[PDB]
Amino acid sequence: TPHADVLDGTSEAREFATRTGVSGPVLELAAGMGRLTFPFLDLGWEVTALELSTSVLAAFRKRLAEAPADVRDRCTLVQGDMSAFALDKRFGTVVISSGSINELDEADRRGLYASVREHLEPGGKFLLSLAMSEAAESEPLERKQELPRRYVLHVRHLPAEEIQEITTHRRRLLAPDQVVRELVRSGFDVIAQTPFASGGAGRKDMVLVEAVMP
Amino acid sequence: PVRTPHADVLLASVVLCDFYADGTSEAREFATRTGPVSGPVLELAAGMGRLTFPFLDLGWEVTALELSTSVLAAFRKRLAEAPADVRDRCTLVQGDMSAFALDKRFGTVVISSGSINELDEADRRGLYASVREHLEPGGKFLLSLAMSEAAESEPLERLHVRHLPAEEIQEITIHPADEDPFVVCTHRRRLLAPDQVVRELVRSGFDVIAQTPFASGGAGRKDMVLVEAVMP
Repeated sequence: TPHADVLDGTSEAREFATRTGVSGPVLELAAGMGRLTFPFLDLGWEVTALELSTSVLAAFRKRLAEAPADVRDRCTLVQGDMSAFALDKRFGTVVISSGSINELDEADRRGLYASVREHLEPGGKFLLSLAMSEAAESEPLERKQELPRRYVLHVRHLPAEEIQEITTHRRRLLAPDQVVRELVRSGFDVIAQTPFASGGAGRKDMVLVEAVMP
Repeated sequence: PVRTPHADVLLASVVLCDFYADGTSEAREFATRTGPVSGPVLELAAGMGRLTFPFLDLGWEVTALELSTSVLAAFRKRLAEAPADVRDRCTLVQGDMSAFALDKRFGTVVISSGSINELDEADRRGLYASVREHLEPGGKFLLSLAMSEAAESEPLERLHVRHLPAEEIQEITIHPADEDPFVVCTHRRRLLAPDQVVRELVRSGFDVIAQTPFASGGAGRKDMVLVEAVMP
């Protein structure tokens, strides 16, 4: 990097619950060590938590052992891949967090959408949270050109993907509008996009997306 | 087709359609950055020769690779109306820029902004690997890449945090200035930040040895970058 050469999930979980209103289990994709799962469990939800890593699942399992029996009993841990999974069970609600979807490239996101399709019951809901950068939230500047019959050309540049760079690590930052376009492209109907503040106060910096299958 | 905010307002106050040779300054930049040229040049996704004919005008032997049979036919028609010396130096080949294989290697391989931007991430990977396999030792891969205002600007730094441009969508709405029939043409296409393609080239094993911004209209704002890449 140019500089180096010179040198809590509660609020997010509540937002999912707002756009849920839940009979039966919820499938949470790439649940990690339960940063959102534990909040979900405190809402009385029955959660099937899918996580790829053996090491992360150990941490999740340990934290569940420290939880009360009533909480632990409502969580089912399953080892598996968010971009390619098969549980043979369908679900009323399927959930994925911003950090998780942003770990997937273009092809793997298609894998994700298709996998979700196979795990949604009729009329089921696919819910996503998506980090929204300053560039993603702003209205694109439209630029005019008069050119010869005379025509007017209007040009806009819509955000699609950025890189979040820290000082060394880069991470993918997708525009919520980009993921929405992909969801439509994969067959889903996106019925709601709700901006919210990830920490529960201040500027809105995330979008909660509701997608359903026609 | 694409139903842009401005198009919607236009059609309300007034037909919607999707929108779908003068890259002289662009071809010039390719020539400037190449240096030499000692040997044949491979031009990927040459279309109808928007750059190929300028290249042939510089004396180059060019192998022009193009996917579409109809575009190739129209290229052949243009090549048949060119003088024998020009025609004899151009070799047309049907192929896919994201996965091609020829019985030839080249000292220079070139691709235009419009063409690489038609490829998704996985297909760009296929492009980068294919190009490697077709470069002679010391050969160079030259790319032009359109550069948006957001791509050109220094990212706003807010531990240090930056948000780097990677990909945008270029949206155009074209209509007559008069305001029957009133046709409003729209289109959406991929626009990669030049620095994103550079990062991908490096990841694929290339050394990016120069990036030179330039104006595609030979004048005005520099709206394009000429990237030079070689194998280590």
